[PDB]
Amino acid sequence: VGSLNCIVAVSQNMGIGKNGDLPWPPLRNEFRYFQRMTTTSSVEGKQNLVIMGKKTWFSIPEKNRPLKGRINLVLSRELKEPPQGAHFLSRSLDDALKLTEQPELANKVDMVWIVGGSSVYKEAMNHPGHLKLFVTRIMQDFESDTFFPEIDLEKYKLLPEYPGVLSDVQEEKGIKYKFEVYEKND
Ligand SMILES: NC(=O)C1=CN([C@@H]2O[C@H](COP(=O)(O)OP(=O)(O)OC[C@H]3O[C@@H](n4cnc5c(N)ncnc54)[C@H](OP(=O)(O)O)[C@@H]3O)[C@@H](O)[C@H]2O)C=CC1
Ligand SMILES: CCc1nc(N)nc(N)c1C#C[C@H](C)c1cc(OC)cc(-c2ccncc2)c1
Ligand SMILES: [Ca+2]
Repeated sequence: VGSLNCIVAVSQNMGIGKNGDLPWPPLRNEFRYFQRMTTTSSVEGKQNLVIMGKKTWFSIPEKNRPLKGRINLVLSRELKEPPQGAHFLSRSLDDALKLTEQPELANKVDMVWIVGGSSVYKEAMNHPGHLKLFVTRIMQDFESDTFFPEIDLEKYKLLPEYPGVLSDVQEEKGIKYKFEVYEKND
């Protein structure tokens, strides 16, 4: 794996979660974006890998687990085998990326997507090499108990536009948001 992607939706006060759910009402098109970005593989015959923390896994409604059309990997130091329905388990991001090299996953994975939560994003954003952060800026405050680590502009650059990503402010259910893409190469 020579490139990692992170994807997150974040409120103005840097919130990403509240009581094991999202802080804001469901945003259908924001969800469809998440689905499109994480599911779309550029290699026929391969799937993308999604990597997520334990609480994130349990935040997904059981009926939608594992995330369809993607290989689901859960991070946990405490678990001894993957949660029911997950495909893989690793104790660290490093271990997760190494597992993609092993015989089972050899030539089955295209892109790697980190999909939360806070400590997974923190480790991923500091992983060496090319990294893209797809950040949906929800343009108002929501009461939260889980937050997105601040983006180090010494390492990351905000890309002014990006192919496949809408640039204008979006609105669903009275809530304005915009899609941002950040990138570091080293
Ligand atoms: N707005 C958004 O884009 C998204 C929102 N969310 C929301 O965020 C909340 C969940 O996120 P959060 O509370 O941060 O929890 P996490 O999903 O990160 O789960 C935390 C647990 O995951 C394991 N873990 C986390 N980081 C690592 C790591 N770097 N290496 C190994 N194991 C790790 C640990 O499990 P253990 O203790 O077993 O070792 C830890 O206790 C929910 O409310 C969810 O709905 C989640 C994703 C996206
Ligand atoms: C769009 C949400 C979202 N948007 C963006 N821009 N990045 C993300 N990382 C996520 C996210 C997320 C986590 C994995 C999540 C939390 C959740 O909390 C309820 C429900 C789902 C989910 C329910 C139903 N079907 C598929 C996924 C996913
Ligand atoms: Ca990439």
